[PDB]
Amino acid sequence: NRTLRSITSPLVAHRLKPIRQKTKKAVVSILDSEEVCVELVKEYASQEYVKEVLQISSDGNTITIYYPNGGRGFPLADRPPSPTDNISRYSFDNLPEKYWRKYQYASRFVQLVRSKSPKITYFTRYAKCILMENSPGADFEVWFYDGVKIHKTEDFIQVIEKTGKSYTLKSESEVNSLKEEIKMYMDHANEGHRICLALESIISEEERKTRSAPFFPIIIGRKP
Amino acid sequence: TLRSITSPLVAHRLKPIRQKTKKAVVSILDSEEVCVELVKEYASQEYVKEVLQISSDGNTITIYYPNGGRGFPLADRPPSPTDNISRYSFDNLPEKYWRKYQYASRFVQLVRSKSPKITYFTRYAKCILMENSPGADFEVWFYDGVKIHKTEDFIQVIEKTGKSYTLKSESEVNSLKEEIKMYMDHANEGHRICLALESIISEEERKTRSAPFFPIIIGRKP
Repeated sequence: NRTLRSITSPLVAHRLKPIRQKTKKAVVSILDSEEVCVELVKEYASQEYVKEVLQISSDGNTITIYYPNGGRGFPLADRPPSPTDNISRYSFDNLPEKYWRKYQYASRFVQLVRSKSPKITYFTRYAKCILMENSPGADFEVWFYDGVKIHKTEDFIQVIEKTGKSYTLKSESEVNSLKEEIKMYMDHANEGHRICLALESIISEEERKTRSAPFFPIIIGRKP
Repeated sequence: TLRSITSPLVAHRLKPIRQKTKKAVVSILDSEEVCVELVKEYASQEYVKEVLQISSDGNTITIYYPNGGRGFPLADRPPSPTDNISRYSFDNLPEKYWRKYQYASRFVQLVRSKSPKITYFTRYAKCILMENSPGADFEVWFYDGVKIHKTEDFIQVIEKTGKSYTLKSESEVNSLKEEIKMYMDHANEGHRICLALESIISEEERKTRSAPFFPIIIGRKP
């Protein structure tokens, strides 16, 4: 009784800008509509062809599957070809098992994009703070005006000094063992993170009550 | 006693700027202080006889006469404070300087009225709430070419053609073409949203003494 949820949640492409990533086996697109397409590609004599398409909704719950050109395929393009009347469609929890891995190409890619997609940008006296869209436990980058950079993940905290010297902090035991000057930077970043999380929370609540256009992303303040 | 005429100006979050008037030369510094340079014309050149320097909250005023009242000449930055320094609270300020404080006070209001505090992108328009609270101005730049401008007195409308008109009453707005009321309704919808947000962010800013939460840009142009 292994399920698709076991492996992944439904992807979430809201507020993400269009982007197209080409690998050897698959091409993955976030469209202008915020739908996510996986084009599966075969090479026939120095030319890429699209033989299968998965068209996933922006909330990841609906998967439409089709085979361009009645299974013969079309040459690869900038955009994925459109469905005809010949389609199969599934809900997330009804998607057959053979499509699971191909859904993951999309999930994994959407998580990557989110993790580099600014949700809240917050200019301080010393830093530019960015909370990314890949919640929960979203990434947080802090670009100090003097050149220092701190990047928080749910796995580690990377620090890059002005030199370009860099190291990872995998622990909380590690955090405190630093050189005081670096602990100041780290403190400012934690301050910035708290503020961005509070504002995310309150603005999100207002968004939910308000029938209107998105309140994200936001840019708060300006650079000195 | 000066409280009788105007309020202390407020230059928080405003960007630096320098304007020559007929009266003086008014400047918002990088420090967010505000300098009034009063300039006479001896020879045919410009000389600064007096300088008023007001803090960003408008409550502290520093006055100094460069060169004893002889006057250092006009530059692009204002002259450093000399020996002859006076400093006052807003409420302690001698009447001699009131009209000169109003020069600064009105300039800052003008600048505030044109300074975005909240920018918010909707499906149809770019809405901006301005910094001149209370009752800040609110401009709506619809993507199709219409513009609406909500002062606390009046509401200016500008059609795609450029046809402009002003509305000062509930009776005037009601007798508007149907398409224009649609625009007006979007504008008012956006106003409320910006006002609600302003309140919640402002609330949270008080609870978190930190770098300013304004200006803010919300969403993107589609």
